[PDB]
Amino acid sequence: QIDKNGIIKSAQLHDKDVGSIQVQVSLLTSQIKQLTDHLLANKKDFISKRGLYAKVSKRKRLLKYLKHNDLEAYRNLVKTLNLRG
Amino acid sequence: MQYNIILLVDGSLSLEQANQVNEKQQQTLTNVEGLQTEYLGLKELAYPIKKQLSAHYYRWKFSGDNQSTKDFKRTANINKQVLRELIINLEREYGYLASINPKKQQLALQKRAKYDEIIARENNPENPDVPVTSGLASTQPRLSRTEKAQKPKEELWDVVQKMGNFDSVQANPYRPRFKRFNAE
Amino acid sequence: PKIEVKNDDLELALKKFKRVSLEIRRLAQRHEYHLRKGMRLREKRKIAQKKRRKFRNMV
Amino acid sequence: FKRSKKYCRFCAIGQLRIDLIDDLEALKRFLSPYAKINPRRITGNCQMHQRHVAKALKRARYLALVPFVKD
Amino acid sequence: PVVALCNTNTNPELVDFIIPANNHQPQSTCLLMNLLADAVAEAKAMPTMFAYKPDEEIQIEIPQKKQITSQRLNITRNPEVLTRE
Amino acid sequence: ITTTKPIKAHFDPVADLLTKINNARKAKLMTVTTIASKLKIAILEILVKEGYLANFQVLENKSKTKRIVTFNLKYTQRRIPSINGVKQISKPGLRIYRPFEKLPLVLNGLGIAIISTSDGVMTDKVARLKKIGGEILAYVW
RNA sequence: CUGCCGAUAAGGUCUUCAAAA
RNA sequence: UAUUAAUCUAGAGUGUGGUAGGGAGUUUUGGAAUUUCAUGUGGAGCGGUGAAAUGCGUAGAUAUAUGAAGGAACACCAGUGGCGAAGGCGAAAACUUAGGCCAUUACUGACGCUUAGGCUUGAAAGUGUGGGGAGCAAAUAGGAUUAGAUACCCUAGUAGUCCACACCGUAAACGAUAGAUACUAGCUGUCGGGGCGAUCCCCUCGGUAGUGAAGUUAACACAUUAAGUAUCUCGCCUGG
Ligand SMILES: [Mg+2]
Ligand SMILES: [Mg+2]
Ligand SMILES: [Mg+2]
Ligand SMILES: [Mg+2]
Ligand SMILES: [Mg+2]
Ligand SMILES: [Mg+2]
Ligand SMILES: [Mg+2]
Ligand SMILES: [Mg+2]
Ligand SMILES: [Mg+2]
Ligand SMILES: [Mg+2]
Ligand SMILES: [Zn+2]
Repeated sequence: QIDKNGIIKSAQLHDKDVGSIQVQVSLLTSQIKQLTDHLLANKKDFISKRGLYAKVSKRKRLLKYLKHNDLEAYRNLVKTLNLRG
Repeated sequence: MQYNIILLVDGSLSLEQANQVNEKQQQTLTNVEGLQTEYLGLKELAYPIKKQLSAHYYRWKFSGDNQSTKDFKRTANINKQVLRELIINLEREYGYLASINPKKQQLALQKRAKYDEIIARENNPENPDVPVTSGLASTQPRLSRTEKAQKPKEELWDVVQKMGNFDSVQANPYRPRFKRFNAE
Repeated sequence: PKIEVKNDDLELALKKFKRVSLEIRRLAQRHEYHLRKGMRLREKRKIAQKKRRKFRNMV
Repeated sequence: FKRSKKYCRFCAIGQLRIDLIDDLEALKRFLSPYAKINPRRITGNCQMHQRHVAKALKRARYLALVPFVKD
Repeated sequence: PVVALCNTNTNPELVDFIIPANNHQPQSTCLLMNLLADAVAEAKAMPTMFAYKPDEEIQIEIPQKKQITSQRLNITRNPEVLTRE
Repeated sequence: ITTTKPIKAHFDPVADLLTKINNARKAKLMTVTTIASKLKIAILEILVKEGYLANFQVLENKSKTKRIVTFNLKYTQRRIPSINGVKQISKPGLRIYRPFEKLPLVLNGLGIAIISTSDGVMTDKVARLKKIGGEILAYVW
C-alpha cells in the first residue's frame, strides 16, 4: 500500500487541510499509478478494473470542477501533477 | 507484519533436529526481526504423512517484510527433513485488530475473572449449589447501563419568529358521540 | 464409524448403529445422482427448512 | 428431555481469538466422535465463533493434528 | 351505543364510551362490571353494591383454581401457518 | 427548543412541504419538522392567515448557520383536518406561468391557490384584486 | 413401488319480460 | 427560475479512529472417493431391471488388503446466514487488490442525482490455436419396452465438461418490481459496528427476513427494503 501520510503532507496548501481537492487528486493519482501496475500484472481481475475506472472518472469530474471555480489553481495543479496528456 | 511458522521436521533424534530447524532458519528469512522459537513436543500425529508417525513441532514468532516467505517456502518441500509448513500471517486471522485494541484486552481479563467466579460456586466443594445458574438467565438489568447510558447529541436551537401559537391542547380523542338519551 | 459392542449386550450396538447408518445413508444417496448446482442448493435449503420447522414445534 | 445450557463459551470468557496451539483440547470437544465439526445444536457457539473455530480446526486438520474420518 | 373494558389490544374506533381497564384479572373485571351494574341499580331504585361506598364494603377476594400474575404467555402455541412444498 | 433526530428535506422546496403536510394528515400526525427556507417560510405565513394550519414557528440553531421550521396542523375536536387535498402545479422541469386572465379558481374559491407574482407568495383572491399574476406554486383545498 | 396405457367428424338449442297486482 | 459577484455546512467526498466479510486475480499445498495398473488371498458369478437382455468373468471377475499414477470437484462447518452493481463467490496458505458499516470538537465548501452516444463486466452452451482427459455424457452402436420408439430404462461411447491465450455477448441474466431523495402505525426474528460489562439480555446506528393497519390495487397482494404520499432523470409499451 502507498504511504498516504507522505503524499498528503507534500500536497497540503497549509496544515490540517486534509480534505481539499488538491490533496484528493494527489492521493487519487497515487492510487491510479499503483492500480495500473497491479492490473497490468494480473490482467484478469475485473473488479480492480472497476475500481480503476471509477477512480479515473471521479478524478476527471473533480478537475472539471476545479476548472469551473478558481481556474488559476487548476493551472498550478496540472503542471505539478503532470496528469494531463 | 507478524508471521508464525509451524514446521514439521522428521522423527530422527532431538539434538540433530534442532540443528535442522536452525539450519532451515538461518538459510532463509532474508530480512527478519527477533526469531523466538519454541518446541511443542513429541506427538503421534493422526494421519501418517511421508510414511512417518512421529514429528517435532516447532513454532517461530518472527516478524518482517513480505519477502521472508518465498525462499523459505520453496526450500521446505525440497528439504527431505520437513513434512509440512504453514505461514499463518497473524495480521489476517479471524480477529486481530480487536486483540491489539487495548480496551478489549482489559475487558477480556475482567470476563475471565468473573466467569471463573461463577464456575467455582457451581462446582462447590461439597455443599449443594442450588442455583446451578450458568446457562440460565441473569437477574434484573445491569445498573451500570441504566446510568452510563449515552446521551444523543441534542442540538440546541433558538427561536426567532412565531405566529398564532396558543397551545390549545385538544388531546380529547375518541370522545363520546352520544350524550343524553331521550324520547321523541 | 466404529462403535464398540461393549460385550455386555448385542441389541444396544444395533440400537446405536441404526442412527449412525441413517445419517450415513443420507450422504451416500446424495452422491448417487447428478443434480445441477442450483438444484443441489435447492435440495439443501429444502432439507434445512424441513428440519427447522419440525424442531420449532419440538422445542 | 434436553438442556438449555447451549451458550458460546468464548463469549462468557471473551477469548476474542482462536489459535490452534492455545486451546487444542477445547477444540476437540467441538469435534464429533467421528472427527466432524459438530453443528450449532451440539457445539453451542454463536455463528460468528462457529465460523472462527471451523477455520482454525480445518487449519489444524491441514497441519496434521486431528484425524479426518476415524477416531 | 356499546361500552367496553378495553385492555390495550382493542381498536378504539369501534367502542364509543371507552373505559381503559384490565380484562385478564378476575378482580378488576368484577369491580368494574359491578360498577356499571351499580349505576343501573341506582337508576332502578335498588341499593348499590360497590359504587359510592367505603373501603370495608368494596373488599373482594381473588378466585381460586406473592403477587397475582397478569402475564400473557403461551406463545409456543403460534407456529407458522403450515406451508412449504 | 431542543431536538434529538436529524432533520432532512427534499431538494424541491414546494412539494417537500406538500409531502410533509399530506403524510401527516393521512397518518393523523400533528407536529412535523423540516428545513427552513424563505420561500417555504412565506407560503406558511399565508397558510395560517387562510386558516389551514394552527401555528407556524421558524427556528434557528445556536450558531446562526441553520434554520428549521417546525409546523403543526389544525385539527378539530373530533380529529379531522382542515386540509382535504394538495396538488403542486409548478413542478421542477415544467414551470407554470399563467397571466391574470387565466388565474385559476380552485373549487370555486373554497380552496386557496398560492401565486408568487412579484411581492412574494400571494392568494388567488388578492392576486385578482391587484389584477396581476405570475408563478403558481400549489393548489390547497 | 414403480410393465404398458394411443385416439374420439361439422354446426347447433334453452330464457321469454316486469310493465304490476 | 436562468446569469454574475461572493459567504455557510446540512448534500456529497477526503483524513484520523473503530470494523465485519466464500469480494477478485496470481502462485503453491492437502485428504477422502472413482478409474487404471502392480502385488497377495480367493473360487463362479458379477452387472443391470418393472422383468430381463446386451456386457464383464476359469485369460480367475465381483470382493478383500497394500502401493503407485493421474484428472476433476472441494463432504461435515453450511444457516428461519455473509459478501459483490449484476453474473457469482464455500479444502488450507502467501502476495496483490476492490467496495462497504459505525463515531467523528478535522478539512474542502454544492464539487450532487440521472444518463442518449461511448467504454467495462457479463451463467451455461458454442468457436480458434496448444495442452489435458479420472468420472460423466450431446452425436453414435447394441439390448429392452412398444402397434411403431430415431424417446423414457440398461451396456458401451466421441466432441464437450478442465487449463492458458483469443472470440461469441445471449438466459425465467427474476425481487418477472430502473436509479436517487424526503415522509408515513406497530410487533417478532437474525447479522455487523458502537455504549455498558460473564453470557443471556437493554439502547443507538445500519444490512438481511416474517407478520401486520391506514394507504394502493381489477383481484392476488404490496405495505418503512412499498406495488403508499410526491419530485427529478433515463429506458420501454400502444390489439392478436
Ligand atoms: Mg433554492
Ligand atoms: Mg403391456
Ligand atoms: Mg492406493
Ligand atoms: Mg461456458
Ligand atoms: Mg439405434
Ligand atoms: Mg454407462
Ligand atoms: Mg462438440
Ligand atoms: Mg432478453
Ligand atoms: Mg404480506
Ligand atoms: Mg398489427
Ligand atoms: Zn460467540
